[PDB]
Amino acid sequence: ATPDEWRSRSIYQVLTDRFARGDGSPDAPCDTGARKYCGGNYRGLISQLDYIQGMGFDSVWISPITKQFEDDWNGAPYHGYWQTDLYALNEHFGTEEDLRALADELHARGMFLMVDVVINHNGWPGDAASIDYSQFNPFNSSDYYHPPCEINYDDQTSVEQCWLYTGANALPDLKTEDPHVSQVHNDWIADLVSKYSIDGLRIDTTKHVDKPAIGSFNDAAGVYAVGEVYHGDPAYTCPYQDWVDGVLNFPVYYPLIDAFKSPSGTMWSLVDNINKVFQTCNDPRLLGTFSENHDIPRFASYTQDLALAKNVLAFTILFDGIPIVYAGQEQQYSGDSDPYNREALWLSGFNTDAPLYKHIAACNRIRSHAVSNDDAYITTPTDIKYSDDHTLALVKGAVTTVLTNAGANAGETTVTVEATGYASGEQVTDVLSCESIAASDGGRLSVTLNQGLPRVFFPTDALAGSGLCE
Ligand SMILES: *[C@@H]1O[C@H](CO)[C@@H](O)[C@H](O)[C@H]1NC(C)=O
Ligand SMILES: OC[C@H]1O[C@H](O)[C@H](O)[C@@H](O)[C@@H]1O
Ligand SMILES: [Ca+2]
Repeated sequence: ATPDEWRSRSIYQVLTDRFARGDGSPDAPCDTGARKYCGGNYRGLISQLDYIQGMGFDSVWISPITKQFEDDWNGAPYHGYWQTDLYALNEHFGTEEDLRALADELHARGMFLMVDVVINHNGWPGDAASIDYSQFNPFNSSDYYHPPCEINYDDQTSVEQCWLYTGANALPDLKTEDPHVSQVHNDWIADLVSKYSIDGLRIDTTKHVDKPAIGSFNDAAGVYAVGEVYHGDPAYTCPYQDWVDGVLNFPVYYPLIDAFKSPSGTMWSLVDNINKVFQTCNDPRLLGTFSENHDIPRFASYTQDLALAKNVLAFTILFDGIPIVYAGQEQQYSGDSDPYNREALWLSGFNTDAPLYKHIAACNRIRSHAVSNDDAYITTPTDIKYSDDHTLALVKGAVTTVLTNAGANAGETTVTVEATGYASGEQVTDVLSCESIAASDGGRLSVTLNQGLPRVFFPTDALAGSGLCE
């Protein structure tokens, strides 16, 4: 699927091993500290797609699928980022039949499959010096790899040419810029995308790969790719969108978490980074918006406050870009680091009564109803119509999203949002509370916030067929 087809999508990210098991158990243990395979698989994922669709997600980004190393003495490669063979599958997740059945079933539901891919490196269960290169496939010689060194983070060519790690487990760094390696990577992905009907990619460790290699890889794939560019500065991350269709929105992530992790936070750095991303990135609406992933602390590890989590999720889903929710976020999983942030989802019992499950469902539903209602909604830029220390109002076509970090104990506050684009007198509904008000002079909206809850407005007349608020 093209970048254009990906615009209205929203993504539920899973660690395959940690989402759902084929045998349907919601009680197989997953001691996150053990770093073993817990047993999640493709047939498990297929079995719980109603859970995923129930939240309004229409795409799934799964762990890398390639064969890993076998020796688990220093941890099992349950996360898929330690590959040895591009041409074979990790059979812990399933056979090619299982994976083909995943793609088929996603597609029967009108969903998209996004695959995580690593071209930066293979994995080895031992240090750099111990690596037997002949064991890798297809890059079965030291000739295809940069010499081992640790990265000097003040040097971009070191970021690209040194290794992510040289101790056990080592991450031998491929010569992605070598013509033969690039050729093989490109033929590989062109083939893999056809073979398994992949709709999009998520490219691991994109900043550690030279940009031209990224470009020809994305071209060869022939589908939308979002690059994981792990950097908070729009001046660094945004120029990557000249080479990949999208990047994950790390520049917005950092001030977002700073804003909403505590009522002590302020909106100003979020506003500033949003502006900067809009000034720097070719297309902010092809970026992946997230507030969690497997590398960073869970949101609920910063704060237990439900209203704060509702505000970050509202932003995550309703802001410009393609929303991404990390499996567990909706159950308020709280692991503060790797491996604790890879909790098994099945252990929550796939609880559709969780408040953040229902919250995500409503946010996704109004976003998708907005896409349905107006062809131009998805490509219309979000404007910041109001900001102060503790409040942000985002207007994207006819959707007005009003957020606050005042938290659950806030009491009551009133904010007046000027120039929303609603007509004076136009009745709008906050689809989260099903409470209804009207716009006033010049599109002015008088918004009262209570107990730190976000509000999401949509014109009341246009709400029919939504499933929202009767
Ligand atoms: C890698 O594979 C090729 C093709 O079989 C073979 O000729 C070559 O000897 C291998 N290289 C090493 C270092 O084993
Ligand atoms: O897992 C942590 C890693 O996330 C990524 O894949 C980043 O690109 C890399 O810089 C970082 O080490
Ligand atoms: Ca590299």
